Amino acid sequence: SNAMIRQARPEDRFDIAKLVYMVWDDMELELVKHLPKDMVLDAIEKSCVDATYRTFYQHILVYEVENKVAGCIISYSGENELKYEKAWELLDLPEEIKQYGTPLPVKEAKDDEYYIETIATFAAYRGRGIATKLLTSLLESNTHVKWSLNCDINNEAALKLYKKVGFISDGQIELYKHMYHHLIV
Repeated sequence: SNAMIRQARPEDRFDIAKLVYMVWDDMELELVKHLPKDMVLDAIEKSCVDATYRTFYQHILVYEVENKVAGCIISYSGENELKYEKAWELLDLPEEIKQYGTPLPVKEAKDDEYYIETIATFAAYRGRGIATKLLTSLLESNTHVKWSLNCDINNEAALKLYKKVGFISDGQIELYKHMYHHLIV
């Protein structure tokens, strides 16, 4: 089969959930630290199709390799960020996860930005330029907007990648006890 960059579909949600889960685990989100993976995955999966959460499939482009989701990129308007986040409450979730509130309450972006929240690749597909390709193709989809993202200050390889496609520094932001470079293009 051909490799391809395309809009996510509902059936991609199970692979997307693993990717998002890995990112949230890195971030040490309390709910990930203290809740069963089974339950958190089910929740993220539902977040992709059942309501317009941050991770709605309509906000996601995937890189499909050999009929499998190799990676994904997640983006949406900064002005609707907190509205997307609140939609977590419309999911069909066990009470044990609902007690944690929504997973990402902090406003990561700014109202005049199209925020790229997540760029993620499965370990087995790393070293193939998948993140670069997803990013480049997403930026080309709308050259009438200001795109933004938040880069872990300890991740220089990402920062170089971002500066190479034309992002510039626009301050630093603290999110869940880690510091990030806020970048715009």
